[PDB]
Amino acid sequence: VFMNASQERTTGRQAQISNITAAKAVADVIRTCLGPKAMLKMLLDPMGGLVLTNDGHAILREIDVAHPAAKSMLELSRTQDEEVGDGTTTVIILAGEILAQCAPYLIEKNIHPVIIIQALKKALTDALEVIKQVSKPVDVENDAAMKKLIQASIGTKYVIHWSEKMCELALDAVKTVRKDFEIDIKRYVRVEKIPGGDVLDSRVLKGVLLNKDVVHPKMSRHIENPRVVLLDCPLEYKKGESQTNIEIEKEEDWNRILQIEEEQVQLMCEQILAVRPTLVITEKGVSDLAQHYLLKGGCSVLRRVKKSDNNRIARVTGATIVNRVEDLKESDVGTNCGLFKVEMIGDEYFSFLDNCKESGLQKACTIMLRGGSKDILNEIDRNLQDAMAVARNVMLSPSLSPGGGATEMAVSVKLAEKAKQLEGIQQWPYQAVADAMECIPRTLIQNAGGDPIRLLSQLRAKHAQGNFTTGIDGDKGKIVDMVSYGIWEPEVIKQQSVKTAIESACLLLRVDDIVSGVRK
Amino acid sequence: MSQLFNNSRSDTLFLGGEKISGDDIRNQNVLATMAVANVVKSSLGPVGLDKMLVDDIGDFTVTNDGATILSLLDVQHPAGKILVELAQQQDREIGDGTTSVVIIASELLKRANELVKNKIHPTTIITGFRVALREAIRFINEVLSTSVDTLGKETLINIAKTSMSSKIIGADSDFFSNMVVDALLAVKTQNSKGEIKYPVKAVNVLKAHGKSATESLLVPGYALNCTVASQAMPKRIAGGNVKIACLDLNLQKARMAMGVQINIDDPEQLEQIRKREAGIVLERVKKIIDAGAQVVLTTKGIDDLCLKEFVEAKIMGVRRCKKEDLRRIARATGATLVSSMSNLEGEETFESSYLGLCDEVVQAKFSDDECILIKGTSKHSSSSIILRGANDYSLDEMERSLHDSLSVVKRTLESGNVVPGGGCVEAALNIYLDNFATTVGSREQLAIAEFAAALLIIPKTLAVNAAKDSSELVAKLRSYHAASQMAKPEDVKRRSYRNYGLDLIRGKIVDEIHAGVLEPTISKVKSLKSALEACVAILRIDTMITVDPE
Amino acid sequence: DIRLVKKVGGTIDDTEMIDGVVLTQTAIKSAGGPTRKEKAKIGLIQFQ
Repeated sequence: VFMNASQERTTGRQAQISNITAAKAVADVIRTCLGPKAMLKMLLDPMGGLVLTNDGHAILREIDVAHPAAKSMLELSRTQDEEVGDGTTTVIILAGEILAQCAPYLIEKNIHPVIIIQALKKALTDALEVIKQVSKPVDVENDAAMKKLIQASIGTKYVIHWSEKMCELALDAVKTVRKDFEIDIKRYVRVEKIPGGDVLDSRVLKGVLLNKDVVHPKMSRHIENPRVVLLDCPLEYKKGESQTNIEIEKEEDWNRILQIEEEQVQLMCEQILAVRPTLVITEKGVSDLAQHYLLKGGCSVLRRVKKSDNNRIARVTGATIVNRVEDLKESDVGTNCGLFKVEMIGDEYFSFLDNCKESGLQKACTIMLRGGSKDILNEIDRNLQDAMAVARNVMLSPSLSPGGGATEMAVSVKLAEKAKQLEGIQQWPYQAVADAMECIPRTLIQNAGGDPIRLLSQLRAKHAQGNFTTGIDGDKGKIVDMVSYGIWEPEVIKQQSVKTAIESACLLLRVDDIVSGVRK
Repeated sequence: MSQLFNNSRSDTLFLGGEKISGDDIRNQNVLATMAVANVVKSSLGPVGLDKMLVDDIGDFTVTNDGATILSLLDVQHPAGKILVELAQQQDREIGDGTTSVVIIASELLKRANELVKNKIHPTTIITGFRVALREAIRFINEVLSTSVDTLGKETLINIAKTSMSSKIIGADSDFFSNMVVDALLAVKTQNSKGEIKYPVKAVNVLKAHGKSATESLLVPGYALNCTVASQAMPKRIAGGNVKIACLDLNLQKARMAMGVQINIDDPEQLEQIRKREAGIVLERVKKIIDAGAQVVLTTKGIDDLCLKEFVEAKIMGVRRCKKEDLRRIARATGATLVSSMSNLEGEETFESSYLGLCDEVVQAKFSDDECILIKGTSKHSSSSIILRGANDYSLDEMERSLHDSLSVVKRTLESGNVVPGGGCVEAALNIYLDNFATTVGSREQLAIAEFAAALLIIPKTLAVNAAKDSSELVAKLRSYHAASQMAKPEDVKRRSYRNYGLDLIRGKIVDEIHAGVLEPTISKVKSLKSALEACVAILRIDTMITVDPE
Repeated sequence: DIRLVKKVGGTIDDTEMIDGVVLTQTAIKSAGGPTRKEKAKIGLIQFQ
């Protein structure tokens, strides 16, 4: 034997065929996950939980697929999520069909892959210009226009029944995080969920929702104007970096050691009372001795807080995190807090911090959600992340692309016209791209129960004469225009679907041989 | 090709594995050579295709570089480790010709092994290779072409596109050509009293998957990958002359030296000693804030104790980063890297000369990753390249694709003489060695004639991966090069041929000057020398002895 | 007395004799010290 090698080596054309067949099976599972009528997929993790969703991102993430080429399709799920967050299912279905539809050849024609790759680069450039021409800009300051835009990703989810309520939650969440260009991030958006309740009763409340009850019974649970001060240091006695190792010669010295520990903590409490804060938040644990001197002055003590929540509290009340108690000043004390209350729920306590709402740092807010169970909460949270991500594209890119499969079909018509004018050796790889673009609107027909032969035939004919907004209706499975359909999708979602799918197909076409289990 | 194994002789006994002698060793050496050779044959040339390797944990690696492929293959054969370490030596020194040196050295072993059975002695075979190599280097100096009458950077742009071929960036090589040339010219420095040298890896490679590869932005300055310590710090610095502080001193609560044991007889001293532990660190950060430093770089993590003063002073904090990355930041901005803060006098102080200068310091978020973009450096210019792709596995290939392009351009500006690529030199060295050795002849003529045909494996392999006719292209390369070797340097015509050929895209013989494919003369030299030592070491081995492990 | 220092990489033709003592060990450079000193006196430290 030699090294680590051989076993069964797959060489020749069958190595590329195995890469096309394996990658095609990835899009066949979520093939029914596209469209408003899309079904659901239940996943079983080794940890013992349950994941039920129609989003191809969460489906392909938990599923363990062992194969050199098929794993490359799994990585494309996080490409659409992390960059945008909407269209993860469309990219996998498109990239899965491109590899099969754009390169069936080399089984028959024996065309070299790089020759096909050179045609895919020119097809990607022309596909972007077609999308830019069919995209009509929309005003970002219109509240009525943003509601119908958020419902685009909602129409394919289960929250479409609440879509009238859901657009109210997504619009106020993105507008609050938006800072004046207009760069926002979801790290400050809270995913915290409330088990049980009515979905209509769920609302976005400014501030941070804490799960911890007040420490002492005499702590006021109702405050008109709370004043919040953040402390990273614990209120307990700090032992120090080096051991003290006090040598006690006389019996009076040992009692002074325990007496200073009470006075040393008291010294840190007197410096806090200078700004007389109504609510004191400590990142680490707190001693039961320090809470008394804080209660006498009106301060409130809370349980230890994680570092993630300390950043959101500082944004709501405008407070500045102060580690050193001696350096605490009135300038870093948070103000303009609307209400402080605690409501009783059987699972855990909940503490509410309301903002007075009236440029500066971006405000933070939490999204309260009332579901029917624990798993329903995780499904709507994934629906909100997909719906709120749509509002981020229109603000940075005011351009608005056609939805409902009209973007992919509009490109397929333009590629077929330029395929005969190009001629050359690249005409076959260039024309084959139009066949892979029409598979996405074809999926909408298969899920609706219509005839894709007669509908797609009239769709291409009415696309040239009628308008570029003609598309497939999800519910009725008929031929309608996106102008009267009332729902549109941003261009960033369509651009990421075309670019990621084509750039990933060129990677699998360059594979020659496959060797497994070389070493670790 | 070895059957029946070997009969173990009882009169010959040695501890460990059996000893195999005779022609069986050279037959297994070529068998082990063709094993690693056939892997890089399909990956050579713009029409070539790379291979995939599984790491057994589910992760794979897709790269066209022959060095990484052979590095991931652990060869148990003793003579097989030579070709594996030959690829790691090729990209480390020259940085190009990694796939070619493996294929050339493989054909040298296949032809020489067939000559050993011809009864010619291996040292005579080695002598024939070394004498032919000495004259082959002299022919390389005759075909050198100095860049002249060229417009702008087109000389370096056309050469950089050659290394970009055969890799995923070959289709985008038109856009990536201007990014690589401008990257090594910004890091241009001076050393050896007037000699121009360039740093390796100085250009930062950031991986953010999204949009398209053609939209990758070239930052006019260095970029560092790190996350901000406190989210309350400003991510954008407005105004020019931004001061950057490069420091190796972390700000944290620290324990006193282990050789010290604190013993106190009074409880009253516990307040001042515990407070002074944090107060010693305050003396170092206080003088830095008063200097007006906007950005403070630190090699080690910083506790939240000292991050409070950075928020009030609007100073951006930094945590653990690569040590080699902070060196080029201070040199570009003018700052001086301080390993330990001290002055000649016994008193601590901070000088304004340790602060850098630039136009602005901004933190841009690419996908979910956040990185700092430092643009408009003062003392020395810098550059960075953010690679974008569909998945992280394509970005791993684009990194080695970009690193190989930097090594070719680096060797281009060191020697102005370049040679045409695309199988032009390998076809020219064949005919030059055919007329050679005809004067000496005798026994060494056969060993030298096989060395000329040994270099033909490179142009013939390129035509196989293109699914075209190889004999049609090889017959043309031998037609133009053969008749023009005797040309006299007047009446022109003649040598105007033989300088071009073997175009894999169109399958026709076209001029490489108008095509743009070129290769530095440094990549051609030292490639045959390293391939010769790999051939000489293996050919001289008559008997392989394996000892069983204890 | 003859000291033969081995360095990985390169070619056999690069082998040459040096007119002075070759230092196999390498400098620190962690503090950014000069790697080239012209007309300098080389010392020896046996302490720490």
